[PDB]
Amino acid sequence: REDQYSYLLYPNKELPKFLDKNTISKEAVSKSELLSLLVSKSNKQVIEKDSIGEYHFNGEFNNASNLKQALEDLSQQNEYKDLVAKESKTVEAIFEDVFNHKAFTGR
Amino acid sequence: SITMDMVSMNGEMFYKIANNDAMRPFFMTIVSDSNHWMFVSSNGGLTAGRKNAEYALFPYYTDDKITESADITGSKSIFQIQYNNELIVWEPFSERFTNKFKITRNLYKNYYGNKIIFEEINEDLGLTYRYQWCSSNQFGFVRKSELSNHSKNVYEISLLDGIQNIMPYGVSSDLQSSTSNLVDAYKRSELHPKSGLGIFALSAIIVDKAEPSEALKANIAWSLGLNNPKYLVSSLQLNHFRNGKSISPEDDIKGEKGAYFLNTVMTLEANTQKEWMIIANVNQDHSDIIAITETIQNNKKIAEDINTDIELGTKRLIELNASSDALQLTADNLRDTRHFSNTLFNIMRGGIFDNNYQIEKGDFSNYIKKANKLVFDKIDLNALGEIFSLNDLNEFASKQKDVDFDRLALEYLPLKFSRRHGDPSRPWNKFSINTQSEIDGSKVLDYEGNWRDIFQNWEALAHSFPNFIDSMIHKFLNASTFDGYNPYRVTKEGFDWETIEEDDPWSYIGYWGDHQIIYLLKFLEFIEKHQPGKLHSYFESECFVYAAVPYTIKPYEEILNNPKDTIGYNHEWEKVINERKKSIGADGALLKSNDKSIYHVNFIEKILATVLAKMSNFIPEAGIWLNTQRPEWNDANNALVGNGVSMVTLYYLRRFLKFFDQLLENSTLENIKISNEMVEFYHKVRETLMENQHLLAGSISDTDRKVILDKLGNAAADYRFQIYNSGFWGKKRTHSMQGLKNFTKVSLQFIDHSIKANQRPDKLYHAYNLMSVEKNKEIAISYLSEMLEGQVAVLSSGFLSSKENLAVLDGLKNSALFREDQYSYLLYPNKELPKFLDKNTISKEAVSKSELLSLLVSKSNKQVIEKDSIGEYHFNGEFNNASNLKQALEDLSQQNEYKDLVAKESKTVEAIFEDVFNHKAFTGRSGTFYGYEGLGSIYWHMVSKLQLAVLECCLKAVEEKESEEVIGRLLEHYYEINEGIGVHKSPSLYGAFPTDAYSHTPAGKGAQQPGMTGQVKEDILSRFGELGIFVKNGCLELNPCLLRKDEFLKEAKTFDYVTVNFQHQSLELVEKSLAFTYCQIPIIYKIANQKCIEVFTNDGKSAKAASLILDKQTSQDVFGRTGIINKIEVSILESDLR
Amino acid sequence: DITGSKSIFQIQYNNELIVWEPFSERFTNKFKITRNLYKNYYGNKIIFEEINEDLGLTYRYQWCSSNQFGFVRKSELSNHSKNVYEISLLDGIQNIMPYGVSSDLQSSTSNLVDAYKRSELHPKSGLGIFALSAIIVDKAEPSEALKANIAWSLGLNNPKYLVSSLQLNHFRNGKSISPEDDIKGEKGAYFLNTVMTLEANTQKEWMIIANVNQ
Ligand SMILES: OC[C@H]1O[C@@H](O[C@@H]2[C@@H](O)[C@H](O[C@@H]3[C@@H](O)[C@H](O[C@@H]4[C@@H](O)[C@H](O[C@@H]5[C@@H](O)[C@H](O[C@@H]6[C@@H](O)[C@H](O)O[C@H](CO)[C@H]6O)O[C@H](CO)[C@H]5O)O[C@H](CO)[C@H]4O)O[C@H](CO)[C@H]3O)O[C@H](CO)[C@H]2O)[C@H](O)[C@@H](O)[C@@H]1O
Ligand SMILES: [Cl-]
Repeated sequence: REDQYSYLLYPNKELPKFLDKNTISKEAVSKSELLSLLVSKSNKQVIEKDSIGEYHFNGEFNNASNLKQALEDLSQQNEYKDLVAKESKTVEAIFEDVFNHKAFTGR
Repeated sequence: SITMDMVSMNGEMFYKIANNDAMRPFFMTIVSDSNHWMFVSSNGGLTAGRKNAEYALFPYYTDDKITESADITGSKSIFQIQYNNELIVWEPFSERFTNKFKITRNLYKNYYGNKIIFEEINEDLGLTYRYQWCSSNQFGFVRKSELSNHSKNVYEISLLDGIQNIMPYGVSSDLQSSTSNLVDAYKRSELHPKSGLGIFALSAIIVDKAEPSEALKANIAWSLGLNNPKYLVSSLQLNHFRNGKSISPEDDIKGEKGAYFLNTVMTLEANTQKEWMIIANVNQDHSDIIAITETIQNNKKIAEDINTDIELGTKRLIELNASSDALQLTADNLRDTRHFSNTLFNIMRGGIFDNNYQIEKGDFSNYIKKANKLVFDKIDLNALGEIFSLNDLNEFASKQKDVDFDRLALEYLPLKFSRRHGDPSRPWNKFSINTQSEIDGSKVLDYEGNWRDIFQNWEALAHSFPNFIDSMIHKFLNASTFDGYNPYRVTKEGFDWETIEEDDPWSYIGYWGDHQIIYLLKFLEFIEKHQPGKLHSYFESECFVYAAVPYTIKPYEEILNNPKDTIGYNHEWEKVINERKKSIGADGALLKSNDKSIYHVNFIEKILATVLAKMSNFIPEAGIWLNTQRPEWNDANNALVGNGVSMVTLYYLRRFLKFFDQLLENSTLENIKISNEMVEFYHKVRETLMENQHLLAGSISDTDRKVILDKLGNAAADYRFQIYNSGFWGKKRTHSMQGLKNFTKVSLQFIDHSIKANQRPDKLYHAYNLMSVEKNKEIAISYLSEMLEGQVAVLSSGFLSSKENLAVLDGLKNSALFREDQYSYLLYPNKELPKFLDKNTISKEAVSKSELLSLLVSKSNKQVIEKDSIGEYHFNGEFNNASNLKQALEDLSQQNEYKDLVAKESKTVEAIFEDVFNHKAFTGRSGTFYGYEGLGSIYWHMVSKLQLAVLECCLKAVEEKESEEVIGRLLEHYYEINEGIGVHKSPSLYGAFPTDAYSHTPAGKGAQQPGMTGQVKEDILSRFGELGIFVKNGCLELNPCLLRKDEFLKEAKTFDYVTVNFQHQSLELVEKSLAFTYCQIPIIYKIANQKCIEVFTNDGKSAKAASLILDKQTSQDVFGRTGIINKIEVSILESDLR
Repeated sequence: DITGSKSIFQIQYNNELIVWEPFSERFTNKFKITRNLYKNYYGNKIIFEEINEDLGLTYRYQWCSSNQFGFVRKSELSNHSKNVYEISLLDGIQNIMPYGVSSDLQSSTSNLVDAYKRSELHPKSGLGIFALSAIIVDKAEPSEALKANIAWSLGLNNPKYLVSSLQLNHFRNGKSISPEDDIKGEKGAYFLNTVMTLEANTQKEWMIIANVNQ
């Protein structure tokens, strides 16, 4: 670190700005029967479409456990039951692609 | 200097306090129709947010810290003004440039209480800066700014204006309170340059777990009205600007408190005004933010939409409040405004009905589902539409022939808008405004409240919605226990009771002694006035139940032995209730019998349950014994629990039993029907009183006192033991109505006798007494200070004559309860507490005549006693009470030198300790602090209870045609007590806006604790009394005898009201008239030469009569809110006005 | 601004009354000032200094520790001008805690605590006693507060005392104060007020001592 001519513990890095942390690609949504169904039915427990057509995970999620919890909540409805069991690993996988929590080492 | 005026600000009416900075800053709540909260000082310091403290826009701290934070938190404005060749810095509302300029500070709050304006006039520059806080359901908080140049000069101004110490989303109030510095390290404040929108978030939700914790919401701020501003998202550069320097734009700041500042340069021409606004919202996800950024860029009418949504807020507020008769127009706008705010605080705390008597099937059906799974499956609701009335539900219920459904239908109360009453000045109360659904933002029909708070609020509410009175009565009775008490909270679901903590020895439960009689009674009086004969129809109807609260009130001999250790938590009974709740629903918390999963009793049995409980604790000449591990109304005298005795409750029990006695006399029923188990209890109590009647010829001895209490208390103990252990069997027995009347008459004889033994020489009555058990054979009585609560109670009792009532009030006025500076009443005498150096001195004689203390002195031991350097003796400074002393004596006994002496002289040293501290006289913290209920403090709720009591005494004197001297002198008290409440006081004396209620005014400050005090319920009822709104024999009477001539308009005015059908409409009032609403029907009083009433109906007809009493049927058209009556005009004689 | 050291000087200059409040932000850029901070080599003493360049006055206070006596605040008001000033000073410490408040209660419920405060002056000594009317306790039983924090002073001739900050603002606005000996319901403070004539090239000294758990 130049200004103090000493050493950080690990690299400084740019963390994603607020509007850049939680965006699901258009392609990943339209190649998921579950997410597409939740979109067209206006269900916001897992996924939300903003007014410019970009897709986001529910703002209450801190990590995958909140996502799993939410998928359990959906499975106790008949409309979504078949699909939860079918596509849950997939939706968790998209969640991991967006947030990259496999790389988390701590605060 | 400090004046209050009605003023017009941008075409709306506000109260203006001029020079509000000459007042010590006072605390306010700004009300919303939606879920906004805002608690703000008159100096501009604030916390605000939506729903609760977990979604704070500005940090949630206590009111002192809020007031102290004005410089670093909230609104902040700095102007660099070019004047001659000089750069002049002006920072309105701050203390940064003390006496640099001649300034005037003004404060404004609107008639509805949902807008506040802060204004500073810089007299030297002829500039005025204003900002105003508004609420918007859609957009959040809106701060409207105006910079006005009323000089003849033209100024080049560089301004920096905004809000600071903005919370990021996702910080718990506990963490912000205790660890604000750590939170800073997770802050990231960003600007969206295309929009100018500020985003205030965390880099991660702060969590003790070692796992990812994404923060996917934010607080936001944005603005309109300024040309091409520079933005700050922090306060870092604030001081540079303050020192006349220019700032650099910021778009990404880490590790610092959020702020949102706009910087622009402008030329402010003479006699012109520049305007802008800042909008801030909480709890915003990515989609919420993008919608705002899009609206900023694309919606040319966004400012207009904000202003529209603000005005919709006011409109919805008016609809809520108007439905509970908030709207009045008299010559006195202060009283009008106070009635509006009184009503709002009442409905904010107790709730307001959704829509007249209308019910939605979806909500009703879910309610039944949660309540009783078996009723839900059995009862088919096809026959009701999606929306139906209370009368529809009643007609439906009568066809189902299921007493559980009858009960649940009748208890259903479609209340909304209620919330617990916490705030920074009541920080021990956790609040949450849960009025918009987490799902879709739609209305929520739900309520929860503490027993006495909510049933008090509902007494006032019921006046605007009378046909719900039955619902409220069933709710109250059915949530009462078999042993005659109740849980601490009621909810829509049912009720909650307090539980014990850990294995914590100082954690105990119980029952509050005042919760039953007076609050039930106000409802019974109400229904008997509006629907005579209706209570009679419940006498034999076994539709009532018993709340199963798992509290075990101990055997009588154990209570008598230690009346502070009287109620155990029954954990096994809790297991059974929890099982039943898994299996039935909320109805699992009701007592079963041996036959029936739910046990049903009639109204007579329920009245007996509560009355026998009280009579079983009756100590003749002393009152109702307090032995249930909770106090009554005054929590600050909680140490009276044990040996204290309530005359307060006895005065109300007199009123109650007098009412019940009249009720029975009017019955034609010959019999009653009660649980078999209750027969012995009932008979033993009745018999005890009957065979001791003869003692009432004189005073009752201490010996006889105990003979009576023993019989009464043993009888209750036997009953509860049986029910606790083998339950209700389910069989009932038939007894005589005549026996019940006899029980009531003799109970009244004892109560009356007791009241007559409780007058003081100064004509005040005792409130709370002390009892002690002497020689295992006697109960002795001693007395406490004059207490306002006792006077309120005896004046409400119905027992005294008008002359006697007056003598009480003359005494009260002449007593040490009267506080001169506020011309109102303390709860008990102010007194000098010993100064620090005078509290803990042991007499030289007591020391030298104690071998133990003398030995500890000469050996220089300081565990118990210490000698100062001037030879005076003191107890160890660590002692709080005798227990610390005993503990210390145990510590000394484990030494050989002191062992013999501890055993010998310990009772003696404990006795000297009691002589120094006089802890036998301790009643609670009331006598040992200087705010709230304590010394020199006016507790306004109790004053407003006095006012209502005195109003009732005035009506009695008028109705009984007492002399004009007696009536006049009672009115004198009425009007003076009313004035004391302080609606017409100057702001400097009141200490806030006099149109806003506060819980108390201490000796050395103005009004403290704004908003939701129970005071408001009382002042609503008093206002109705004053207006002459009386209901008797099912008939509405509009016939003022206490109303003053000067309330009538002196010029023409327009009354804007809301109909029962949500229509915003107008009536033109003329001089010599005024208007209010009752059951949301507009009522106009006009002065005329002859008495007359005119009822205008929706069919375009009107009907007149000389009589100011309406028939039953017309009255039920009023009470029923069917919209058949459009308005009512009452012609009043000048000579009947005061 | 509200807790700890606080000093306000009313200075007679010509026929005008000038208010100077060193270390505050109450009179921004009213005067050319220099603020200096000193800490000794051992790290057990700190000095706060403000030079008012316009008046040629310097005010210093220093925090020291004493095992016997508690905290010691040594004050020096130094006139390095060629002028002679009639000064009315108000100097002391504010938001003094009373003995017996837990740090958790003061942190979360500071407003409730105010209601139990009683601040007293011992007239013969000038010593301030800062206590509660009762130890604040959730139990329904008596709770005597038999200890106090204290403050006292040496070096000033016949001072008037405040035991609160109630009158602080009147003094700030150039008005004179009334002595206090018994204030209830308010944050404790200990202020000394005296009038003096500060000759050119002279220095006046005093100290305030405060201790806990007395
Ligand atoms: O500050 C310390 C000081 O405070 C004082 O309180 C002041 C407070 O009283 C004042 O409030 C005003 C309020 O009093 C006033 O009420 C009047 C009301 O008194 C009046 O009552 C009359 C009766 O007087 C009359 O009785 C007659 C009876 O006395 C005589 O013996 O026999 C007659 C028959 O033979 C009998 O008639 O009867 C008539 C009806 O027949 C009553 O009406 O009624 C008027 C209106 O009609 C009512 O106004 O109201 C004013 C506003 O309306 C209040 O302003 O406010 C002051 C602050 O501004 C307080 O200071 C205490 O009293 C002192 O003890 C304290 O030291
Ligand atoms: Cl709570």
